[PDB]
Amino acid sequence: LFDENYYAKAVANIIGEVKDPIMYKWFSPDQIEDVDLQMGYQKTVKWDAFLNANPTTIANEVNTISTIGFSSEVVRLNYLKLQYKFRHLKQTSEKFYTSDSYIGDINNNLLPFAQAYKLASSEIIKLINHFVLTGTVSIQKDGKNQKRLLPNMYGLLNMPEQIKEEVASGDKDKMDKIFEKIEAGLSKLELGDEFSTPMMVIVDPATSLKLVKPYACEKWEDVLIQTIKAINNREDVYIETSNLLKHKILIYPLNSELIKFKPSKYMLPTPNEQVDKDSTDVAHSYIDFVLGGLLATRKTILQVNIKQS
Amino acid sequence: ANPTTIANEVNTISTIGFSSEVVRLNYLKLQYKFRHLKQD
Amino acid sequence: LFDENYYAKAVANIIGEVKDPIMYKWFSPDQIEDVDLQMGYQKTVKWDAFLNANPTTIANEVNTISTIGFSSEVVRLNYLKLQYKFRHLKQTSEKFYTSDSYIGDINNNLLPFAQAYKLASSEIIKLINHFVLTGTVSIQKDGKNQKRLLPNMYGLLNMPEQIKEEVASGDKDKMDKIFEKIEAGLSKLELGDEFSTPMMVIVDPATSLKLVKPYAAASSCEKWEDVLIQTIKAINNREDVYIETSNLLKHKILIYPLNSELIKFKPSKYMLPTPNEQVDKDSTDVAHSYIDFVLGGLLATRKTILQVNIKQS
Amino acid sequence: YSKSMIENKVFSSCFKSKNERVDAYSFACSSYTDKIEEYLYDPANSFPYKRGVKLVPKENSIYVEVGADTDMYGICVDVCEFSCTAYVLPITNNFEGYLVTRNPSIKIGEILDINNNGVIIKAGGGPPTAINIYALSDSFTINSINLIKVAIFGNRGLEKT
Amino acid sequence: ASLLDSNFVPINFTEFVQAISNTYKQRRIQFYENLKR
Repeated sequence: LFDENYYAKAVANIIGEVKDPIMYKWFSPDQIEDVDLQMGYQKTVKWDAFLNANPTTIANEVNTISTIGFSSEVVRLNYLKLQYKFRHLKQTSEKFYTSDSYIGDINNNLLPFAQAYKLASSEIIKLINHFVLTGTVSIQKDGKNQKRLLPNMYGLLNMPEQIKEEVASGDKDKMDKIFEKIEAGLSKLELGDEFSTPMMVIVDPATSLKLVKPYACEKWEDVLIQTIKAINNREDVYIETSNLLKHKILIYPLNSELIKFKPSKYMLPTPNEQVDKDSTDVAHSYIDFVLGGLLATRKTILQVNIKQS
Repeated sequence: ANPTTIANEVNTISTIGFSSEVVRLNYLKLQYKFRHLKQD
Repeated sequence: LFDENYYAKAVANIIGEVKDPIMYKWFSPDQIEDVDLQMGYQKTVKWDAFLNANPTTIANEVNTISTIGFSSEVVRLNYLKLQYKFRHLKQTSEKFYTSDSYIGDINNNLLPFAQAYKLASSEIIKLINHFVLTGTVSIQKDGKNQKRLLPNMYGLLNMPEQIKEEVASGDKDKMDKIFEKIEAGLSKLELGDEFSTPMMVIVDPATSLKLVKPYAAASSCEKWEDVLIQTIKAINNREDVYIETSNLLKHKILIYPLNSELIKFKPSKYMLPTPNEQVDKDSTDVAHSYIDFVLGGLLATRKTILQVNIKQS
Repeated sequence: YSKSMIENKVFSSCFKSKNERVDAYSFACSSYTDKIEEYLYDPANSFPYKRGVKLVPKENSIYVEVGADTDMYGICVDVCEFSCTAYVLPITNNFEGYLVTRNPSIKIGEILDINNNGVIIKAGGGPPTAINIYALSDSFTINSINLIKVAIFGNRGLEKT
Repeated sequence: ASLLDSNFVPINFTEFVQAISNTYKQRRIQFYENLKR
């Protein structure tokens, strides 16, 4: 194949220069499990068992023994396929644009296929990270012109049936009120018997700036970490800052029994076999990716929104 | 038409046409009759 | 590749049946040098030296010696890539249009790819020769609707800063007046230190016909051609003079030396027609192919070309 | 002016809103089977990049010059300044991309018209519009030139007001 | 690396184009060798 497909050869040679997604830092290694599906829906069945009555004492002769029952639950997850197109120079034409220490037309903004693919893959990975964190797809700073998505396709921030807290615009600068709301959300959190697990908190830069303020020689961050350690059996508590969030705080455990990411094994950018060609030196190529696959149990994510108006 | 300058992206290009001519040559048969003496 | 590209195989098989361009006869073998470029610009630097003072006599002990300076000039040339498209018959469809005497659809003007490519290449070679000789690209006998070209792209007929002479309309048949103008131009020529070189003159068919008349009372054993040759030898240090007839010219006489140090041709290595890899295909029996060619790359020193135009109007 | 427009002492400083560049790729959504043509343009009269152009057959070649919607041949999507060649998408083809406008305050969904300078303006100026142009985004200023995302799909049956 | 040599077998279109250019150059050289003004 590499003897015929120069583009496949170049993709294989330069695939290693694309940096890893930053979304991996928000999940434990056991929480992610790839699936085999490009577009469609997949039904996941979770089994459980329960005790019908007290156990039976084995003594002398007896035939009536207590029983153990079983239950099942079905969850449907939707996956979406998306594509992008980019222009690039042609392999037989690169030699006429190989300049000193660089290749490509500075005037025409044309790049070799390898560099163009690397840049496009980086941008698509950034978009995928934004979707995973937020659950919405947009290319504007205002977050408008959102692409409408299918149901059962949720992110961490917009997952339903979770704990949602709101801080009023009049209290947007009162860290005491913010922490009171955080404590209320943590109290409403329900982890059951899986409480012994590390916890992850994601905050916006403004909240990060507010956190390092003195507590009202102790810090608000320290108080928050102690409060979370009170509920998570004093396991590890990780704090992360993301520019993709705005006046939002996300708190959730890193336990694979509560929140699981089952992405498609084609989620990350993948080249397409089709390449547009003509008589000129400009060609077009396509990159595919897949979105969707976050599953969470009810009432296991705390989402605090600080209203600005 | 004039040739097309290949720069950036373009798919509308001047063409070169062809024509076929059929050459035909006509041959005609003609006859005369003349009188003479049988074998003044 | 030939096991996969029938078009490439046919082009390789039939490329040898295309005749050489006629522009090769207007330059010496040393005057032409290929360059590796398709579209863009290329710079050429020429170095010169000069003496600053009289030489220093070496005797006993001397520390101060006369110096020799240097100077340079830069010349920029432009090249342009052009393409043509032509329709033909699909390779697998030739058997259904084969005839007892030929192959192709006469009623629809469809040819095999080999013949179509040969004809298109011949036409493009003619166009390239016309551009090289005249410096303009057009498909009309009127010479209008010219394709706009890049700067620093000139031909032998439109090269700036040369010697231009104009024979008036009333003297369009006076060979004596034509020779007067030619002598004036030859006197105005400035070959510098490279004058001892062969010369080349290109004339239209009408002027060539006029040049074979006896020299004028008419004189015997000498022709106007011989008089012109002697006149050119008077300035080229009695070197060779060549005369050529080109139907592309019209009432024009072009005189220039065949010396690489004065006039050079640095064409792109892809200047002559070259097939393109892309071939349009569909469910029908008609396919399309593309041919590329590069124009540009004539360099000449100033005041070394004589162009005499005989006016008709 | 030009598209590329220069040595810098320092480099210029998320993925969102990085397309707001004068030399950005004009087609927001491209498609094979889109017809693109090449023409010459006047190098001293008007710069046709990202403007509506008209065909002017001159005595030496057919040029493209910035024109109004009444006599519009297409949209100039790219220019090669080295050869002074303009690339035109004919009006018979759809377009969805960024074009030059003169009004710095245009909202989304508004009806638009191309003026004599090949510039997007509000359709309420008074001239009867003959093309279907709609604003897909608010106009943004690059510091100064104003651009806007528009969708152009064919001619309008009856001229509006 | 020329089309004149029947032993030459091109591998790809770039080599084919280079062979065409070399063939053109060789034909020009041969013409100048055989030319007699």
